[PDB]
Amino acid sequence: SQANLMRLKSDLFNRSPMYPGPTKDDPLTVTLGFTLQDIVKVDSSTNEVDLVYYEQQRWKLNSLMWDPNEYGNITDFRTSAADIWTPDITAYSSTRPVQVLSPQIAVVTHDGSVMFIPAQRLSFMCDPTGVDSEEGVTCAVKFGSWVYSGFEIDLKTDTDQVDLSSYYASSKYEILSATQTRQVQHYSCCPEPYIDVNLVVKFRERR
Amino acid sequence: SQANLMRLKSDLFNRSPMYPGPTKDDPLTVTLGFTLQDIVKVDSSTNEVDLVYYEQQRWKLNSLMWDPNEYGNITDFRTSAADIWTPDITAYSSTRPVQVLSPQIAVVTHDGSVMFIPAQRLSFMCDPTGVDSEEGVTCAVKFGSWVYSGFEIDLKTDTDQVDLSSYYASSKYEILSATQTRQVQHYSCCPEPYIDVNLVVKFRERR
Amino acid sequence: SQANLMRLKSDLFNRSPMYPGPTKDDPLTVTLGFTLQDIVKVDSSTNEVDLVYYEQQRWKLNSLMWDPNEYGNITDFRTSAADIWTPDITAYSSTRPVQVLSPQIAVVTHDGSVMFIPAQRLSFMCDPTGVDSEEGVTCAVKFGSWVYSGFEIDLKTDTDQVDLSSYYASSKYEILSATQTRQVQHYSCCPEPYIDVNLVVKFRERR
Amino acid sequence: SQANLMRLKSDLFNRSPMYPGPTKDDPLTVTLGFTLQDIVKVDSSTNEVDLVYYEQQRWKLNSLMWDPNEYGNITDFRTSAADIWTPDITAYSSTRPVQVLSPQIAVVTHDGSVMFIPAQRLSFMCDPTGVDSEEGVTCAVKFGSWVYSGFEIDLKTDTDQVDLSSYYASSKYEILSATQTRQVQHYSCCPEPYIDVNLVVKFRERR
Amino acid sequence: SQANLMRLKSDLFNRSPMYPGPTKDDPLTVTLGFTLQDIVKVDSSTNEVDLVYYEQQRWKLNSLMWDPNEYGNITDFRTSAADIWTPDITAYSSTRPVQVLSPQIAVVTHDGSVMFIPAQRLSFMCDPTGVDSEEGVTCAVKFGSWVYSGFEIDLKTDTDQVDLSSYYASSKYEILSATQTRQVQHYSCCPEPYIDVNLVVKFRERR
Amino acid sequence: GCCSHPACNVAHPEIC
Amino acid sequence: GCCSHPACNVAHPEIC
Amino acid sequence: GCCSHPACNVAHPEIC
Amino acid sequence: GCCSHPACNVAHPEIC
Amino acid sequence: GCCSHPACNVAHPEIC
Repeated sequence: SQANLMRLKSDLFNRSPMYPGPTKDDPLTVTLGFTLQDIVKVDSSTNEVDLVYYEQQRWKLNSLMWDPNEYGNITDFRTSAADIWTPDITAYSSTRPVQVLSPQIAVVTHDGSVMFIPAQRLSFMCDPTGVDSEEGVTCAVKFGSWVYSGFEIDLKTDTDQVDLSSYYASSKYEILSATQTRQVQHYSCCPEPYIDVNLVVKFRERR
Repeated sequence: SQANLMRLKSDLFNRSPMYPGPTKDDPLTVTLGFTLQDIVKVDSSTNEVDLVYYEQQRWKLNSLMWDPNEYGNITDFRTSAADIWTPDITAYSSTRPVQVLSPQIAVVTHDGSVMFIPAQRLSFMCDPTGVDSEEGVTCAVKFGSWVYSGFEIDLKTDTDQVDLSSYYASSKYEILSATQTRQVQHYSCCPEPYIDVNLVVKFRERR
Repeated sequence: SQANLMRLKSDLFNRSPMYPGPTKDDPLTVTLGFTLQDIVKVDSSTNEVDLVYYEQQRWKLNSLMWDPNEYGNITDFRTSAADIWTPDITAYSSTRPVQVLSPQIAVVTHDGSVMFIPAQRLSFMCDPTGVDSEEGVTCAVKFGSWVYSGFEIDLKTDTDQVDLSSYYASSKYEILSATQTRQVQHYSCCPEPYIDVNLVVKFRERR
Repeated sequence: SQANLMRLKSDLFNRSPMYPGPTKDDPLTVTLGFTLQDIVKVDSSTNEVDLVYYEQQRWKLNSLMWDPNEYGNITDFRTSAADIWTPDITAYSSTRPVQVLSPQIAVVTHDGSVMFIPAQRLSFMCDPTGVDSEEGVTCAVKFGSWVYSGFEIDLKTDTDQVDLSSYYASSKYEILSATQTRQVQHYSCCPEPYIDVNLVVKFRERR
Repeated sequence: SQANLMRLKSDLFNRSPMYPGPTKDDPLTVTLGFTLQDIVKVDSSTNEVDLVYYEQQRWKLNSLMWDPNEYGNITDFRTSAADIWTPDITAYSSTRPVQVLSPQIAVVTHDGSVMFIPAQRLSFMCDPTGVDSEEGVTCAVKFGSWVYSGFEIDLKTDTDQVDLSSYYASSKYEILSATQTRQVQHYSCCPEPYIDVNLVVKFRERR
Repeated sequence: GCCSHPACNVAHPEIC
Repeated sequence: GCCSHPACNVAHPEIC
Repeated sequence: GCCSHPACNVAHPEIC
Repeated sequence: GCCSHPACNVAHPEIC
Repeated sequence: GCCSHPACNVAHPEIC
């Protein structure tokens, strides 16, 4: 039982060299979504704004598949995120290193998919002038891979709406919109596409 | 002697691989309980408040047990928390990563049960507006597992009154109420429950 | 001659287990002592005071013994405190994790005793109202084991008074008294004693 | 087939002892480039300015040379920058440890050249009196190697025009000029040239 | 050849364990020379001041000598300071953990010398009330080793004047005196000396 | 409304 | 009382 | 241009 | 005093 | 003016 979970965790990670990242020949799709919970700080003296959110990532590796009855009918398991490869999905316009606010544990399932939603706090670039008006401001921050083009890592959203069903009521900022938009860019030089999800939120001071 | 202790610690940890966490085949019950020492700071400008507390946590594994009459009449021992599986209980509305203020050492008693009480400082989302009076504010934090549902980790509390017998006398706030109440919950979609201990504190400046 | 030290360190730290802590049957005397250097900061608005001090600790273990003429007449050596077990004597009322300000190197002598005096900065709970007078303010911090009672760790101290011979004679405060007093308490439920060291300092601003 | 990369990777990292840096019998040209993103904070209290930027690094080692027809016709890969040697290029007037704002992942390609562009937040020394003027103010910070001279590391720019194409539109600051100037310099005593890129910024508060 | 350097490094650090540190039947002497770069900030309400500086350290070990005509006529080489033993020279009156603002790479030459210039930012204890004048203030930091009596580690200053030929032009404090004097003291109880380099800085607000 | 909660968000990719 | 003292608590599961 | 997107900069040394 | 010096302190358990 | 430079210094013990 726990026998089988232990032996399966010992049937994917030692006996297999860790995965070397996706390539143009074996690309990888990474579906990404946001779950926003507060706008903790704003700083018009420097135009940092701090968000607290959940960043949900999901991808699929064949080096992680198994046969469920060959291991006690185990459909899925939880594991520390350090045990597995994870994509380098990061914020293009941060101003401080991200702080991690939660454990970093992932679920790997018998077909071989990880899902991993850690809680973070991000300082990024935004002009807040207008927070107190009745239009608010509009900030944006882009999120993409840092070394992989659209030919190695494809980015995806399962919705354009940022899950707000858990935004802190008594926050000091009301959210008017919360968008998460896959955007494909090309460059004059290069055939391969570069992907990102633009996370733009319009928001207001509490009135 | 301490040589007996050293052998017991070796037999448990050295040739038996570590617990891979609970499955619903073999679920786990984890009891919580806070011991609040101080409300250190409110920030009326960001809507965060900082608590120093103790998180007592208990659980029980058939793998951490042994027969004392084979290890020199040893009832129990103390060990670094890094040497054992520890549950992933987490504040869902934290704002800055939690700071540990104590050693992380657990007591394993011979029936496989475990207790473990780190000291922590936590920053979470809370409106302090109205902490310039008497009736006071209340705000709350839900603690719960990050990847485990009620079919895996059954959360629980013994008492539902936060222990206040060691709160700081001269603290710049003082507490009126302080409860730790378990909450179960389901989602329209999904059969498994989702548990969380809700910690809620009514407090106000000293007079 | 110089190889004997290199061999001795290998005999005690590779070919021998690390000490597992004291038990009731084989308890351990730990000696605490303080040397205060500055009262650095005093936050009127959160009731935190910041001290910078040396913290001496000393204990003695039979597993750390050796016969000096089997090792080239060596009587003691300096090693990183990582190579050895240390006690869990911690501040019961800190508000931030302590910061280390010096190397953590210990001196082990051949009879099995260890000395260890890191430089630290503490932040703990204390109401400072009344410091701008000539009566000043107390703070107390109790230091005790986090996990062991007095039947397993006996906290003594060689002196009730904290060395001020190196306090910053030009600080924004200076000290009217500075005590480190061992205290035993019992609990109605329970036979074992619980020792802390109460560290108490009255001080006022420089007038 | 993904084992072809898993295999090639191990063939330069695990197999051979890593490269002990540029000798002067085998020197190394390192090319530097900046993508300035934002002048985030300015401090007249203390004369510290904070930049956020991308530092481009490029160099060529025979040690990482390989041919594609032994490794599945593969021509380049990404690895953790921890897995390889990296130049010690450093800001000479920094006032804080820089902070990394991105993964640190390099692309090495089969002629043995590697590219490495991590995102960074720098604090360095600058008198900003006059940023309200439209002469603005001007800061400069010089980047060079820390232990290697002109005969071991030659330092180049592909151009002396800092990339502003990703400079934050709504920044609290205008960029009037931003250049990266290769400068060489000899000394009294000594044959060696000592090279450094001078990053010079004219900026002002936004009109 | 690039490979003689590798073999030499390999034969020295996969030679045997590190130098277990200076003893008394094998003492060693250590030279320090500060080169000061910026008084960056003062704090009048805590009596802290931060300066950034280079700290120069030099010593000699027989465990590290080699014959050049055995290693491709290699006189010297650069290595990460993690690869060798370094002395525990520390400031005795620091206020916060020191930040390092450069790489930590030593140059070890064939007769065994180590030279080592890390860049550091340090906060220490200092009474600045009086820098808005023409005389300014003196502040003092004693540097010595933390566990080695002046017996086993003899300190020593090449020149008694700290280098200011790199101090910041537009710093908000100009520096007037800046000495590097070597102080020895004995104690009533005990034979051995205790050495420390006392760096004393005279400075004023710039006018 | 699950995806707002991490333990179920990872349990139910189909929904989230 | 005892349950507010960290060492006393982990030592007494039956009380705390 | 492409030399300010980080994943395009590292993939094109001939440009950036 | 000796025992306010970290290096003397560690070397003299009889005094400090 | 070589001893003012971190890399000229560490390579020239005799001057610095």
